Amino acid sequence: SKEDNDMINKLNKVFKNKLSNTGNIFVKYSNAYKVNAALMAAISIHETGNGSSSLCKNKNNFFGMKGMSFGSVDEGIKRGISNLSRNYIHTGRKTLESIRDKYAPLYDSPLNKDWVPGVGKFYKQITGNAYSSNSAGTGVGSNEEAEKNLK
Repeated sequence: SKEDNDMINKLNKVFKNKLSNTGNIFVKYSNAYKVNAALMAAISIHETGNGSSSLCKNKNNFFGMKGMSFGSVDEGIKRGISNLSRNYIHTGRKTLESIRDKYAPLYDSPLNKDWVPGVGKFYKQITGNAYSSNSAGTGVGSNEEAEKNLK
């Protein structure tokens, strides 16, 4: 909780625009889904131009999840962390390279070569530290397992 409050403050220091003051949402769902809150925050910043994208503003889509929209900021951030936990980090995608290979494959789109550097830059801007894949988290297999962790 002192650990959580410090991570919440570090997130909210970097978050701008529609990401502002959402540090507590990132930390809440990163804990329940057993993943790195600063990594979740770094991917959101990259995908949204730090909460400035129309996709982020109009569709509460904080993770560049193509052609999706969400009913609230909470649920949009939550859905993005759930997807990254269940379908990436829990399946064993721990490195920025192995996450990118699935998340933003190199030749699908020219912006995709900016993903590993972009996410890396923001992760170091949040924590003071270069991202280590040992930090990724275990992730969880299901929303049901995440819900059990919240209780």
